[PDB]
Amino acid sequence: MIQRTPKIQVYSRHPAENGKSNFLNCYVSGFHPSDIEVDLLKNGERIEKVEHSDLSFSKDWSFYLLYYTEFTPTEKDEYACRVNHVTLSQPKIVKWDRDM
Amino acid sequence: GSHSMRYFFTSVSRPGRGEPRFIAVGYVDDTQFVRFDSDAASQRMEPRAPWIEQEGPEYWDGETRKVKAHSQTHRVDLGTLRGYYNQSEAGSHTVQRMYGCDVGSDWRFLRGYHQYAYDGKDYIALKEDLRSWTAADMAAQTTKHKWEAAHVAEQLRAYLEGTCVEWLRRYLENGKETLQRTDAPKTHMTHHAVSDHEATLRCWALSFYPAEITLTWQRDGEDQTQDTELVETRPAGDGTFQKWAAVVVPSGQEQRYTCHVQHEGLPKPLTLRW
Amino acid sequence: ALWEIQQVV
Repeated sequence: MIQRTPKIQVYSRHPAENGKSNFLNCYVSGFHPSDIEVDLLKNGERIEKVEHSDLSFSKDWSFYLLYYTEFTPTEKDEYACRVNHVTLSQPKIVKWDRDM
Repeated sequence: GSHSMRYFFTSVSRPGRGEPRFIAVGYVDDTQFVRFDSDAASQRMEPRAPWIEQEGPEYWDGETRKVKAHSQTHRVDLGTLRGYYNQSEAGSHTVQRMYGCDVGSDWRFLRGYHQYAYDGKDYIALKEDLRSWTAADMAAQTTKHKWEAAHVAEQLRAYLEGTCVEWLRRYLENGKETLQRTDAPKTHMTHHAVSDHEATLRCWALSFYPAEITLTWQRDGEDQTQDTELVETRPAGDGTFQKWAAVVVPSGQEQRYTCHVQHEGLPKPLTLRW
Repeated sequence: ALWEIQQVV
């Protein structure tokens, strides 16, 4: 039974502006099977009001999901994406890099 | 330009945890317009674009009946398939189905598709001519035999060449403001010294629709295929897409490099320099 | 609109 590993991008909907309401995105794709755990972290703390898109897939059958939460960025605050999947020995964390 | 209507179905058996999980989603191009979740409370086909909401009760009853029938079909398939592969009752397995049509710029039939996968693997697929099947396994050939016997190809071809194209055109008209739009990409560059003798040039494309885009880096006009880092095109969450391409360049050589952005919303391809 | 599905695998 095939297992494909998630790719993880973590990014803002619009260019980051401290104090201006924005959306924090964790895009997970390329993975099989569809059982995946995704959390958006604020300073290591799980966020409660995190929605996701309806499960879809690509021509190669790998699945993709967008998880997203409304948020107002700051210079101080740190955001990441915690992803768990059968293909991961450890839950994988990707920090959101504003400076890209 | 060309357009597509595409339906994606995922069924996931969860032994001792209830009836299989079923998720249906429909797109027109890169825009989702409908969804069905087996676990959702509505137990209806649901809108996910404003232009579809103007469809009447007949549509939603019609699409609920049909998607409930897709769901049931996959429930049997899941049980059949594990039997075909002599698998246990206790393991969880996945059925995926994709079908739909493309129209060209003339809005006539261009392509039809119907593919089916067990546990993430090609199982049975309709061929380009929409007449014959491609069976992966010998189990698939047993399905191939069932479907040839029931003239599935013929029933499906009629849908893909006919109903599918007709409904794609209705959606393109009803959703004309959204679906017949091109959002040209907003572009910018960043520079980051990665070490003391080299830097990163990142080329950014934001707020573009459709998702289709080409981002290339040249040095003195020569493409740098193997030296380009290229992320998968990603959704913004507002109906638009983002992408970037990066090259690592020696300090002092920046001006030799150009980023090239090709997208349908652009009269000419953009050349960007640091 | 959806295909009128007929036939299990």
